[PDB]
Amino acid sequence: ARDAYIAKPHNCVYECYNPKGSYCNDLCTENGAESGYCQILGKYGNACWCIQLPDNVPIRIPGKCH
Repeated sequence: ARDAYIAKPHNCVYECYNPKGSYCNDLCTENGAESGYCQILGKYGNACWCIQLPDNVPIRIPGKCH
């Protein structure tokens, strides 16, 4: 596993509104992630960051979203 932005339906980033909370963290673990946090230094703005995410879960890629 590794750390990165969690992908969503479809191929979209998970924008976090509560950076000072466990918003992204909880959502991250929801996909089998160990942890997560709101990332501000994102090329696409605020993206949900996940720590120790399994290669089984999709990540934010340079593609078009739904």
